[PDB]
Amino acid sequence: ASPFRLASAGEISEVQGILRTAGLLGPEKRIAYLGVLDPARGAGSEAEDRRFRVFIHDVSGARPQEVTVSVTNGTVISAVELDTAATGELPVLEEEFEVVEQLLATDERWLKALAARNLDVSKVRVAPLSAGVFEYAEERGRRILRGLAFVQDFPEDSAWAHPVDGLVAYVDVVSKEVTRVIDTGVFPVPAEHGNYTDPELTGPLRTTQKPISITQPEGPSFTVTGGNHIEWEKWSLDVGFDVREGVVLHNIAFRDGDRLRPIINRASIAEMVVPYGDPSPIRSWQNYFDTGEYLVGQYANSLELGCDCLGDITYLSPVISDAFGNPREIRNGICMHEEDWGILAKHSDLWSGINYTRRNRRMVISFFTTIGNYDYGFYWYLYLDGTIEFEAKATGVVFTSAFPEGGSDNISQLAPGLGAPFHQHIFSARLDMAIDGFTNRVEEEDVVRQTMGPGNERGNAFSRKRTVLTRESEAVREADARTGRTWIISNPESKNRLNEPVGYKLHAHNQPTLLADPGSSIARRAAFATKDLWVTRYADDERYPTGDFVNQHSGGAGLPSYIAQDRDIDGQDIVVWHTFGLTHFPRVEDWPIMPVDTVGFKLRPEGFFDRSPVLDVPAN
Amino acid sequence: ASPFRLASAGEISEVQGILRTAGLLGPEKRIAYLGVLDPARGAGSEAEDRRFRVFIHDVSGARPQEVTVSVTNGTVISAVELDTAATGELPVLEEEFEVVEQLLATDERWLKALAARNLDVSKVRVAPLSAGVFEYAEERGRRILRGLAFVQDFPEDSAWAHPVDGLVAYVDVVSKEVTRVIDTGVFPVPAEHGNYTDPELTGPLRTTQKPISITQPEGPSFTVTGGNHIEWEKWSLDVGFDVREGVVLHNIAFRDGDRLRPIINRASIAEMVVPYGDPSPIRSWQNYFDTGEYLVGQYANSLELGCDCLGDITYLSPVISDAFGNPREIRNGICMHEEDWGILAKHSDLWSGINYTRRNRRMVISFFTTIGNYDYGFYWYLYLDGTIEFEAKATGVVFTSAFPEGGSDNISQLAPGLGAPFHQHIFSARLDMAIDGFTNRVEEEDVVRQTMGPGNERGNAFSRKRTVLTRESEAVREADARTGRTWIISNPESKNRLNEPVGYKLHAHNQPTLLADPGSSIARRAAFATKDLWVTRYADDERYPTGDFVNQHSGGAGLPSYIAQDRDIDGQDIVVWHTFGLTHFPRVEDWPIMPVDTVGFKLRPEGFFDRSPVLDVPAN
Ligand SMILES: [Cu+2]
Ligand SMILES: [Cu+2]
Ligand code: NA
Ligand code: NA
Ligand code: NA
Ligand code: NA
Repeated sequence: ASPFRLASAGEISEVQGILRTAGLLGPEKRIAYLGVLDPARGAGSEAEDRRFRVFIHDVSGARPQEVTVSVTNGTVISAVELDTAATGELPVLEEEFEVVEQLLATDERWLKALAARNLDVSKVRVAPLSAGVFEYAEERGRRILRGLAFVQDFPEDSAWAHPVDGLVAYVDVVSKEVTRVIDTGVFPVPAEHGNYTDPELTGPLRTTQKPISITQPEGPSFTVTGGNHIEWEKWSLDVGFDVREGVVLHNIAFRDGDRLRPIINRASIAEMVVPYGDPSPIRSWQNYFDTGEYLVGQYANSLELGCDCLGDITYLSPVISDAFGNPREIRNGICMHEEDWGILAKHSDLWSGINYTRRNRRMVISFFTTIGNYDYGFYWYLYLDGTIEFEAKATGVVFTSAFPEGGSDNISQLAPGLGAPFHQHIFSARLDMAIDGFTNRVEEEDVVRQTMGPGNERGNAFSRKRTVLTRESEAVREADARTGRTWIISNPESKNRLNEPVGYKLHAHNQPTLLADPGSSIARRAAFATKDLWVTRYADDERYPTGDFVNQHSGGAGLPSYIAQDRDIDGQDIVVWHTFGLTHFPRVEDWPIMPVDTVGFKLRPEGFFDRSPVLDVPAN
Repeated sequence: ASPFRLASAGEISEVQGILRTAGLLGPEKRIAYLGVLDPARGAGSEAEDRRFRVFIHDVSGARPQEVTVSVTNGTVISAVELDTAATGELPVLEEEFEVVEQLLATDERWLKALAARNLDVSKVRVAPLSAGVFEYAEERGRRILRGLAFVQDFPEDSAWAHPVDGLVAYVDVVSKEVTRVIDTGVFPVPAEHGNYTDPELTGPLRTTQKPISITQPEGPSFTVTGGNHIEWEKWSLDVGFDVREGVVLHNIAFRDGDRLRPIINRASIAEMVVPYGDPSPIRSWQNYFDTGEYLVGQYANSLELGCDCLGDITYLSPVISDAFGNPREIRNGICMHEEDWGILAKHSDLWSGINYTRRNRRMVISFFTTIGNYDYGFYWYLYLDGTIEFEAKATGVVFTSAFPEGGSDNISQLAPGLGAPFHQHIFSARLDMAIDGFTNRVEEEDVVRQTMGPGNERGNAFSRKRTVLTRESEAVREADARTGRTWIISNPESKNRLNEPVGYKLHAHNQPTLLADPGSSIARRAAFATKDLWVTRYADDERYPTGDFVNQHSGGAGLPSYIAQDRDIDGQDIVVWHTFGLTHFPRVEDWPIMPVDTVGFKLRPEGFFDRSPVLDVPAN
């Protein structure tokens, strides 16, 4: 009955039938995106209307369409034709990936390049990558993928160990034309294999690891109702899944005595960009928008019990649409479990004689996605003490190149002749805030140093200052780790028992933001990534920091255009957008498969409660 | 047989007997510090000599002594009389704590102050705190403690809820004289209790938490030999314990194929300072050097199975000396166990068809200490992939004051009339490095942004730069989070298979350093805390960043004086000193007992291995 329930296979089948009967899903059409729309603000009328947003591609060259459908009423609400040279191309289709390798295999220029290098075309894998927007005028309004080549010596070989540098091709995947083949010179193909299951590389496996058994004899402490509604240790939330964003958290709230207190209305990772820092023309165009261009949810892994998720695991299996509108289940795509998290609070008091220890735990909601060579885990954590944390886990195989003789300022050497270009992995968290309700404001908090003098005669004092962000034009903020800068989201109309506004504090990791020149194509298309924090006024259509159609969009969409409205954000319905990321200079230890590295952020209560919220935790 | 073995009760009894027979341990003497000395450099002659360093206090006013004893040979090696006005006072003795409250109870000025506030002297607890060095000329060369008062309504009451503000006393604990009683005015004593086990405050305890059972059916994967030698998943180390520093890690090494490769010779937390930022004269002198003044090891907790340490736990019970030289066991003072740590590496490859997942684990070595109101956990972690991490966990009860009517720039309000002064918790990690041996160097690594132009026509390139620190005068470094600054410790004489020097990278949390005015007493006495990173040339006598005798030392001892030697550190035996800490603006949620907050650092391999060191981890 909940409007936030996961899409069902029956809903997706009805969307398919509605589109087909309306004449919108002929044999030349493909669904590039399908997802449920959230309830609009003011859904307190119970008049549920389950609506789906659909992007429809046409493989014959006709204009694509954006369509909204009401499953409840069985009708098409709107259908608009898209001019993609203006507003951007649709996301990349899984079926277009294989088109690239097949088309290049019959192109005389590609074959000539492979022949010069003595490579068998049957052994050459092509990584099909998004194109971006650069100097090529013929690409405007066409769907282009660019291809980089890797050699697979045998069917189980890791092709990533054998990059074919000096060679790139561009392909129009609708007209099935190879537009350009660029060959800048022959590099030796690195010869060492990278097969991390080969006993010749691993050596004998360790026999020293003894089992760690994690069980819950009475079952888990959380409950799941309505398919996706979670209650756990005073937390309440709904777990959504969207094919673009992946796991989305709705209606995060905390039961404080008799009141269910809202904290976050919607939390998601709304974009993620992987820009490469190698100036070689073979790779200087290379930027992945994993969320906006590829859709991270559709590549979610099925997670294996005991390997991917350890303990007493509860799975969700979300349903998405395939390119023809058939429902497809991602079996065991979302893991949920609780974890012991060490000591929560401890004190041994000499005067009272009381010794007190309590243990902490966290609730984990996670999924994993695989896009080509990289694998990313997305982890949301809820803690007993009111802390909310997100963590991204990056692993997989690093993207490779030749290592030039004489070295490089922009590429690490991993093995003889084998390089790995420098790059970043940058995320945007979209936090539709609802601290005790929707009237919220953001303050920037800096530590303040004080000079020795009158009123500070011993020179020990220090303080802090808070600056309210009042309008969108002043709400684009940078980190300052040296001044301990944090941001507080508070509700000026809701006070704790000390008559102070209730709030939550955002703690960033203060990692570098986008490093590219501000005049670059990627800085224009990923402007969100150039600043640590943005605050906007909520609006239904302002969903992604990069806009709706990221693929081959010329730039400026999303956050820079939203904030030009300069709206009031002082005690209003607001959205916080936090940029955070990893700057990756690959190390030898990252090869041939990379150990996990992590980045994230957290929010902690700041006078939200009237005292510690975990006094009622039992001794265990 | 190992020279790094823990001190035994028999060794400490022999030290006592050697001191007593030499005439150094009469009835007026107290042992303020006793610890084993590490082997000097070049102990490859097997000629073991177990030596102990002892600080001896005299309760009659005679000069204290520093004494070195050889248990092996049963002799006093040296005994030097100390001039404490010059080189500092000895650490505070546990038995001096109770002297303060008892002496004030019979002082007419103290009694007059308590009478004006209608407080029963029998209910007034006095926190005995270290004195520092300020404007009081009569304190030079005397052992002073300062006392702040709290009301205990009944024997099990938390006195911290009832600070008596406006009142402080100074006490000479040797002559048993109250030197000064300062009363700046009557503040109301906050009346709400802070008893976190009182059902009236906790409410009914939760019944919702189901058990999490963590067991190891075949026992743990590590072995313990010689009392304190650990082998675990290719790691090898010795776990030491010192009454001043607490847990010390020796001889950290990694078994890479057939070679035992050293990484860190000695790792410890060599100082920790808690400076308060309230300019009130009642508290503006307040700075704890928990390690150097109080000795954190002697207040280590006995850790309870299932509450403090969960899982298959192996305990060490270190032995220390009491003030008379009797051995005292800290039962179950050190926990050791391994923990599952999520996904180690994962990739699902489309081209090869191979799906691969491996799990991570870490080895945990931890202890907890309690000094007055604060409790601190010290955690060392070793990971499968070669990462070494330290984490400090801060909990306990915050130090309180009155909350002034009309507010404060330097104090948080926690409850009606109850304040908590701003403060920091700053740690110094001393890392005696031995990356593949003792010829090491430190490089500072910054991200380098590049401008769009020739050779970077698309403006996407970025790079990094490394600066070698060649002499001590240039090796005092500051964090720069915005440029991704890290430090690499490498061995220029040991190369990986790519002919690059092997190294480890230090990743800091980039939290603010000491905030006090640089002209303050605390900035002079805790100069280490004003900078993020120091590198010195190893020397036997350069043990602590604050010097040997921190209590009431006028300033400048330790790191600022060491680095004035300006020694060569480019490919030499070096020591890295890393400052890191928490800046604490107390929140309502910290009251009446504080949930854990954490800070730390980590070191990750950087071309130390020839490829990932965890390829031989089995599928589990
Ligand atoms: Cu990477
Ligand atoms: Cu604190
Ligand atoms: Na355009
Ligand atoms: Na909002
Ligand atoms: Na002095
Ligand atoms: Na060293």
